[PDB]
Amino acid sequence: EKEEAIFRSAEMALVQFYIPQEISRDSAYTLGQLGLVQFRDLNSKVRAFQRTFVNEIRRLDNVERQYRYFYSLLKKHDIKLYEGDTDKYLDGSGELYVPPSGSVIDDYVRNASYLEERLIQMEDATDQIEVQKNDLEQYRFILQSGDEFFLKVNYVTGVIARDKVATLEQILWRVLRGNLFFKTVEIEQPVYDVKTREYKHKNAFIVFSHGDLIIKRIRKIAESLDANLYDVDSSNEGRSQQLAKVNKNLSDLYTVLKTTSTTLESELYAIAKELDSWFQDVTREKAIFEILNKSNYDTNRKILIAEGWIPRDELATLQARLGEMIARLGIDVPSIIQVLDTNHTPPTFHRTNKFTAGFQSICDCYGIAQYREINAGLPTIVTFPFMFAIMFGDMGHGFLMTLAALSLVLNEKKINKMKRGEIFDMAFTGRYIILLMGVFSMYTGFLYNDIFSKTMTIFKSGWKWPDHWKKGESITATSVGTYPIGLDWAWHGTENALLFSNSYKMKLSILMGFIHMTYSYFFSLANHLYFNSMIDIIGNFIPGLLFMQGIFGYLSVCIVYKWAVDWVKDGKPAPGLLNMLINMFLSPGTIDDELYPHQAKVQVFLLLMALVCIPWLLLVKPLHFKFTEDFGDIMIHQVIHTIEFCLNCVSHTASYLRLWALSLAHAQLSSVLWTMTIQIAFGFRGFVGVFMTVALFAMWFALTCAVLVLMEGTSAMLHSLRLHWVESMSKFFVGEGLPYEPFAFEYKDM
Amino acid sequence: SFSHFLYYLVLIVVIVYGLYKLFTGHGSDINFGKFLLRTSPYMWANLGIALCVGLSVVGAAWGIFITGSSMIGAGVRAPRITTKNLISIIFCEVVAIYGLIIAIVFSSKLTVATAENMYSKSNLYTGYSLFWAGITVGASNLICGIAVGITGATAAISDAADSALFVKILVIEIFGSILGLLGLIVGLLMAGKASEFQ
Amino acid sequence: MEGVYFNIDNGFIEGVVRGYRNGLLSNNQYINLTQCDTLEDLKLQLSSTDYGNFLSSVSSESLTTSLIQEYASSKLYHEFNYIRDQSSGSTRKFMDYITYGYMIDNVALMITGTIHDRDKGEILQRCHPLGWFDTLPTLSVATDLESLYETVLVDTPLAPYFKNCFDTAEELDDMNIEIIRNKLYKAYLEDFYNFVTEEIPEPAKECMQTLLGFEADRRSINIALNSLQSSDIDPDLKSDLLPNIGKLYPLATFHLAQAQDFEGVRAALANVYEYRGFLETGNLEDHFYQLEMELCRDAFTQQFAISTVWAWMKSKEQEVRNITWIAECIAQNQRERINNYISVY
Amino acid sequence: TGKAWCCTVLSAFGVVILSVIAHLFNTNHESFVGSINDPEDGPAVAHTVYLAALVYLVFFVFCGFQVYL
Repeated sequence: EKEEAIFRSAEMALVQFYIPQEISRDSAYTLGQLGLVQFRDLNSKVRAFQRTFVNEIRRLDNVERQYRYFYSLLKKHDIKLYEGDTDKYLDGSGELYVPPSGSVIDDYVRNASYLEERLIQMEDATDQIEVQKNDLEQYRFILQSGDEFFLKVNYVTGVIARDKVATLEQILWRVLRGNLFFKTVEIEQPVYDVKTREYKHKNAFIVFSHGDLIIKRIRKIAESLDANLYDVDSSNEGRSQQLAKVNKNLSDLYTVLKTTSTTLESELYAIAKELDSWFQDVTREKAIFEILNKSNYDTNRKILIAEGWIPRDELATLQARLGEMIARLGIDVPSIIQVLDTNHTPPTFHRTNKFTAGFQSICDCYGIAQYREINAGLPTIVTFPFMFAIMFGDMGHGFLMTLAALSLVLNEKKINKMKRGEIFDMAFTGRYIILLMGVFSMYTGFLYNDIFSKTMTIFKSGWKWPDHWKKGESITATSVGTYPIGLDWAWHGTENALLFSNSYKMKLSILMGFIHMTYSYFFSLANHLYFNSMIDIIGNFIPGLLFMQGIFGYLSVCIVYKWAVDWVKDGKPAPGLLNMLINMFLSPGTIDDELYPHQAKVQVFLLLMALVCIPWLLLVKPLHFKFTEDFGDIMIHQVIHTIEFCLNCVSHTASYLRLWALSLAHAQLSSVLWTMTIQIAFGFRGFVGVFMTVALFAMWFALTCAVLVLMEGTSAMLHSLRLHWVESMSKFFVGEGLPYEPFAFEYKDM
Repeated sequence: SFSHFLYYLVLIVVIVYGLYKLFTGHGSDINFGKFLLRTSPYMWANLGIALCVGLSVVGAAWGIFITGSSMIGAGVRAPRITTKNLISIIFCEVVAIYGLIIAIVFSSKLTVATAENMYSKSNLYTGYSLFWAGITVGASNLICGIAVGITGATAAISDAADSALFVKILVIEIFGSILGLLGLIVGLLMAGKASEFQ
Repeated sequence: MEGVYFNIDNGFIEGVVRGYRNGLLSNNQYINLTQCDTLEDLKLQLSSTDYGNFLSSVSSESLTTSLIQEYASSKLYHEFNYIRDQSSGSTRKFMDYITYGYMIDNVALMITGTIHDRDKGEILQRCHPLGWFDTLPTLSVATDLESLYETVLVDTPLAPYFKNCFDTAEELDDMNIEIIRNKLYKAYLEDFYNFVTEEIPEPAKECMQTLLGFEADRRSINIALNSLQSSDIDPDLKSDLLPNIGKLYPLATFHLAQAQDFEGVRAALANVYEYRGFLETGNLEDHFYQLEMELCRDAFTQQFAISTVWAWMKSKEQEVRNITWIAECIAQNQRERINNYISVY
Repeated sequence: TGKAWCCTVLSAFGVVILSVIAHLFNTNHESFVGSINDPEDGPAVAHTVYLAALVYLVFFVFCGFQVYL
């Protein structure tokens, strides 16, 4: 039965194919249709041009060039390429289909060569006509100008690019020593320069002079720029006669252009209806030879040897399908496939469904896991959106984001088919992430007791106010109980609210951060026991565990303990944990306020334990290796690892404060936004009160969606992502894995 | 150059003013000591806290853009570096966390002093303590952030060439990151004995 | 120090350019290239390298050594223009200064190519594209430096450099253009060196001063050797062709100006250590390219210095020369010289 | 047409949130009238808000056709 592989990579097997040459082509096609095998390159020593199937590839490469050329012409003349059905062959199903024959492929080769020789001839013949058309129409334009254009051979005239006319008159002014008489007239629309495959604005121009040498120099200057020079009679009758002569010539020319043009399009439309179908077949024919190039060829027995990785549990279907091929051909092939055992690293492969695929991508994006290593995916499914929810805590914003995600989830069958821009495709790909990202946000928003910056009075408060007071008189509440779920709503609007909630959220962030880190660190043990790497248990895991648990685990215990003791009832001074933490390092054995009996005696023990773990972590593994330049490499590696580890414990546990920081900033922004927009509307009364309420809600809601839900939300999301890549995965993730990427056919886009 | 002319002009003015007070016998008027006694201690404390987070953030921001621009430039040909080198950004960002943490610790001491006790020995001590401690943490984080950022740029551009170089050069980066942590430790020591404003 | 401010504008440039440096062909890749049987194999081998698909549009029978040179060069120029387009300020000035040298050569090519009567259509295809300026083809109009200056060149960035050209004869021939071409290079390098000394920070300043120094020395020695083909020339005229910024200046340049035979030139260089081996042994042309690559290789060891742009340009220019030399040997079926490609990496 | 979806979704929340706010005002809930800085008379502001809720309802039902057709 098929195994689920999400907790660790799927098991892989190495198989060796003995393919007799006579069915090399057919067998390669079937394996491509299965889409399971990933091949090793057995010819890695050989120069690129010496691999055995080089010339076969060259033929198909040349056809591919020609198909690229055809597609260019389709776009030049703006003809839609027809669309083939993506599913006409298969969709990862492993379904067998019959490959094209050799004669069919040779027919593609012949036809593609034939079509290029025709199109390259017809296309150029058409461009030759277009050049004459553009030339005459420019000439026609000048003749159509009024005689006042000529008022001030007596002159030189032509057409020049709009970009350069300013340079022309600058040059001519010097050449003629300021005697320049010069006129310029616009052409109202771009002119087409087919050799440049662009169109440009242009100007008609004329220059006056009598000297022969001067006229000749002016011509050479203008022709050195991209101008075209035209000859025009001085008399209005001459212009009229020449305009008529041109008009006849130009009017005739459209006949030749039209007949050639429609012939050319008739050629293209035949290709446009089938070019995609051709392209898919040729590229797949090209592809299989790129696979066969990786096999090792036994010229004596005429056998191709190919090595490939395959999932362990799907050997059965691989065996069956090649059996179907042998049955179809009717050849007594001797055991085409053989399983193998070698000291090579197999590829990493995780099976996923539509729900898990989004979360797995976020882990693979950082780096591919080592073979059979603990997958970072499963822990990420919950802890990624949840760490987000701790920051993005607000029931209103959580609800709005849930609706957005839920709509994408419900409509997914329609959204899946339509094409998407990547700014929208990422959202759809992550739809199940955002759904949990919203649901957990609603939960944490309830514990913070905050909806759109307002508290919820769901239960009886644990704080009781005085019996009486007057307007503007300061009061203090009396404790009468503990609120059952979340923050007590009595804190709302309270003048010292922040002094409480900051103590709450800061301690929350440290506790959640430490628990998250120590949890994922224990995956390190799960790797070492699986690989039977006993040396790492003694060398790395235990010393690291004692080191961090002995400092920041101890701090976590103290934080929880201080909440359990009733200090005011005992009359004892409540100790400052932060000062206590510092003093146990900088002045061990001395205490200001005791959190519990024998405080000093145990703390000095913890300090000594932490110190002893450093050399233990640093030395034991390298020494074990020497006892059995490798030792030098092992030693220099290990010492750096210790400095990273010991330093990271401080940086990482400190870095988790961002869980508090982004929550506080998010809350205070929301309350100010409410105070400045909707809170204002309640002042007004009457009709203006109605209009202001209508208007200011629209302002409030629009800003809430844009700034808070979308911008501040995504910023909170990416911070929680960084906490996973660095703070968490660095403690159990090795990486450097070879990604599983099998040989499989797909639809080429062109 | 105008700026250096201004510097010399200020220097000349200060010297001439000093000599004028000195030669006329009133040289005791300048009296830096009295200035330190009469200025309110809340000024020194708040400048210490504000510049602590302020200069620390400048350090992190300055480092990030040096590394970030290099990562984006080198990443055009080799996108693989973009995720692995995020460690370099982290080593820059963390010095802002150190500055933030000190801002939390120092904020706890800004109580309101009784008027009759305003300029007493202990209150002045806390005023000076938080000022120099804040400057120390801030400036050292500013120096650390830039040094790490420069190192990170060379690391990213090396990784794009050969992956084996990255782990070798990161050793220089962690060496750089220690400077900010030592700054934090001295900061907590300088502010250790300072009492709350009584 | 250098790294504190450099990345405010040049961070993206430095990163991308070094991406190109990581693509320079190594010696092992050259060795593989030399063992191709035909140009069609050379295309397939090059496709493995950073060059990739750059010839993918070329038919089998269209492959020729001239075409490979054109396509390999065109790849470099587009990359250069991209790097320039993404730059600003002092860096933009520096990259423009790199182009001036090429358009100076285009000017001399344009004039000589029209003193002999052949039309501009051929010449523009022989011009170097980094040296384009919109009025360049207008230089085909006349055969007189005074006319060419007043009508065209006054508008170009090259205008300041003609201060010593107008003293020449009223009629232009190959010799007179070659005098003009070198006189322009003298002022160009001396102007470029001053700009580097003033407006480029360390360590690029010291590194760039070294690279331009070698460039000036190479021109000086080449000018001296070429002058020996003439029957005689005034030493005080030769002294106006030698640039002042080099390592040879002033002592060796003075002796080079007064040299009248190969032994005189050889004696003139023998007192300068860095070049003492150049004339005694082997091909002089290759020695300069050898030293040029080593100076470029040193420049790459810096960082946060804009000199990497110069090192990348001159380095990859040599790569094209290596590719074409190998391609020619393949196309002509003669291979005894094939290993004479020159490469530091 | 796209412009209809923007208005209908916005007005949908404009009905709910405003109506709930009006109800808390009309019941003199501490979170809305508790402070000396809140408006003095719940039902008066509640009546003012209720009118705004009705306004959004008109937009909501009208745009319902625009997305439906």
